[PDB]
Amino acid sequence: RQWYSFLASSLVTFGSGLVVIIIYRIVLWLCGWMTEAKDWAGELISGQTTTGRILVGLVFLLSIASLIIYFIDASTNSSSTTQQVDLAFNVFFMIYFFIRFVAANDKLWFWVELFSFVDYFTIPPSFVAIYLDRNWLGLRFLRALQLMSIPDILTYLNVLKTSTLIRLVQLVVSFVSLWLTAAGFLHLLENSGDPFFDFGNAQHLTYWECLYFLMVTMSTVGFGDIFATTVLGRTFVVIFIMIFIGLFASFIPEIAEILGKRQKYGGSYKKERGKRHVVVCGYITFDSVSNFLKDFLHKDREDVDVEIVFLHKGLPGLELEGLLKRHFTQVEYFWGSVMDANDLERVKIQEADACLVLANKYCQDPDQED
Amino acid sequence: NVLKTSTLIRLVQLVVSFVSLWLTAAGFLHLLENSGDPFFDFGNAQHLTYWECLYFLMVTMSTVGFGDIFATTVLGRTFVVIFIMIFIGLFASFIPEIAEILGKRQKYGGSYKKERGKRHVVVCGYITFDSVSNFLKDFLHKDREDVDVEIVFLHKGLPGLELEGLLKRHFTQVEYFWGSVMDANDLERVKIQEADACLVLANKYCQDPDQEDAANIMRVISIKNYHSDIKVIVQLLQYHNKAYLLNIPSWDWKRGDDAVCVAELKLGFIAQSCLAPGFSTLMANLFTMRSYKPTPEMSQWQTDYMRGTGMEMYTEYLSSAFNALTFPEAAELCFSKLKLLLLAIEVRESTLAINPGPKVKIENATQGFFIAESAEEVKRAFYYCKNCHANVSDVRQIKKCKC
Ligand SMILES: [Ca+2]
Ligand SMILES: [K+]
Ligand SMILES: [K+]
Ligand SMILES: [K+]
Ligand SMILES: [K+]
Ligand SMILES: [K+]
Ligand SMILES: [Mg+2]
Ligand SMILES: [Mg+2]
Repeated sequence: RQWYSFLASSLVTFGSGLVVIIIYRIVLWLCGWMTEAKDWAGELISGQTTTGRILVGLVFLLSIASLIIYFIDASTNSSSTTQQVDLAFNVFFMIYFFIRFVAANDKLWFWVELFSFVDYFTIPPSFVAIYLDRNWLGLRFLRALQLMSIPDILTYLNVLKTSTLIRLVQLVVSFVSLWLTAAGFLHLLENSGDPFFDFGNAQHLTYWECLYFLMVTMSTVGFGDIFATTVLGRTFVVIFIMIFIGLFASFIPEIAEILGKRQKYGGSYKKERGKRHVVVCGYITFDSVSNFLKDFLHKDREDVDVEIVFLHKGLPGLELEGLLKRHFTQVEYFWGSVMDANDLERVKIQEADACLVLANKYCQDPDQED
Repeated sequence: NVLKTSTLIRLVQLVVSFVSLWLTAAGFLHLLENSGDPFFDFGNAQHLTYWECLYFLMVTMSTVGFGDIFATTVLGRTFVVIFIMIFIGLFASFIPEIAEILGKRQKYGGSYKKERGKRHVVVCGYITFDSVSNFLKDFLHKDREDVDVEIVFLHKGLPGLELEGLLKRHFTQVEYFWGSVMDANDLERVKIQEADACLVLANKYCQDPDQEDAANIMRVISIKNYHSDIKVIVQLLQYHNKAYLLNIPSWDWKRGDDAVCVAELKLGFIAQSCLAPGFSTLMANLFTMRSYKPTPEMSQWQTDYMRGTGMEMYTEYLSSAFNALTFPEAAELCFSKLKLLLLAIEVRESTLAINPGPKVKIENATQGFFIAESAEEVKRAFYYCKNCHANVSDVRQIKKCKC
């Protein structure tokens, strides 16, 4: 029954501000403190002031609290605790919306920025909810998109130090925020039912069934234990298929690539209480190591407990990794180079018995090798 | 003539080919399933809508295959088999090529919107996370006096993620644009008609320094062809290439056009250590912004050295209290009272005099050159009171209330 009142509250608040901006632009086309305010608000939202650094943290955390209130409203079922706290958070988001409005260079491109729509589709409906005594579930899920600010927060802080960690956190949080958002959108359409059929054609899916069904479809598994049946939910599933198969099929391999590109022979040589060790470096390969070890560890030598510690800037090939495992009790291998003082400390070379520097006897040029 | 470029041609071909084949195949399945099969006297049939067929073809060509809808006539099933063999290839090749074309778009296009009374500096040439971070931490350093200068990077490339993070940390005072100083349209975008200066950074670690110098000389030629009177500061790797830009028709050191020749400077700092051992270190530390900051792990010789590294070169107007002192008296005053080391003065055309003898007086409004920990420390020499208002010499108390 009442849904159009909540929807109208977002459309009139969007449209009226857009009209005011167009009128103001045409008036000043035909016919200082504000720059200090712009740059102050800019330093706030950029996290350059301490008050900014906070405000940004509070906007993030309260957006998560608002999202969790939406999950509770979606897993359940104006005098209620949930409508009260989510209204309080909406008032806080409205203050932050004005701070971005001040900070922005162009008011028109600001009034069409993505988070301005998240605000239009949430603050006005949250006022209407208490006014009409009706906790409408509505577009509130869109707050999940505020998760997508995490790479900016972790960049306004110096914590996200490397290009691969930046790319990793961007991929994961982009995926999760879009998946949570699209699940809320399908949940709205299927539980609404279609307007062309007077909302009679509808399904009572939970949010969690929609979240599962979107994972099952974007992976292209498509069990069909759950499926959309409204014409809006089916046209949404068609649009979702054209977009999110591309996302899943590109994101999951790039996550697997970043998680695969990790040093497996990092860490440090733990010097045993009374044993000697020899560091070995330079040309380290299955051919050099096998010929070295079969002479060094040969049974015709007297029995002496010397550990061999290979140090090399590379991953072992599978043949060498097998050979290292056959000598596990007396041979150890570390990623690194004798050119770094940190790697020399790892191999514990202060208290090695000797260091052996092996040469590539079959290099293209012996002076570069020497 | 509207579809102007090869990628827009390919884009519109892919989209409309896909949509027309998908709409056509949906009509074909709708005919077969609602017809029913002729072998069974049309008794085996389904009353699908066209829209259910259009949906079912999308659900099958994407390989999702819910099976909420499926074909049941032998003709509709053999059509679905033929459709699967053809359209899986189309979907799996078209959707990535659409995503590629939509991805290959300039993200740092657009134009510098010149704020009403702020200055800006254009920066170009070798722009990378390594060059930009080292540049910005000296340019925006807190030991300099507070001035609102915007930095506008112009470069023919997309920022790496490290540089894009650095640009976002300086969002209030640093902006970046895709483009080259070789294009008059890009020079207009960066608004270089009303920039304060243009800085042309060099790749000091290029495979060949003459190709790098030739590129940077062409950039100055381009910048000054667009507007002669912009101050250009350029980094050069070789001294003999400096002759080429001295011969540009519109290059003028009297406007402050300036070629920072890395080889000229490097070897002259080294020559100075041949005359006064270690002076290369004294003088090189003096020309980058650093602030002292002890640590408990630091040995006492390192604390002395590091306290010295915290000082750099500054310029200020000497206060009226210095007028008609000899230079030695002004230097004694600055040191013994103000804790400031006065090296030199710009004598009124004008000429720079370093440690001049008793024969020169300080004029009115003389620029002096100082060594100090920060610009805000040197401002004591400008605020320095009449002797009546600065007898106490607890130097933090020197301030603009001199009268
Ligand atoms: Ca300093
Ligand atoms: K599949
Ligand atoms: K499937
Ligand atoms: K399936
Ligand atoms: K199925
Ligand atoms: K099924
Ligand atoms: Mg061991
Ligand atoms: Mg600006």
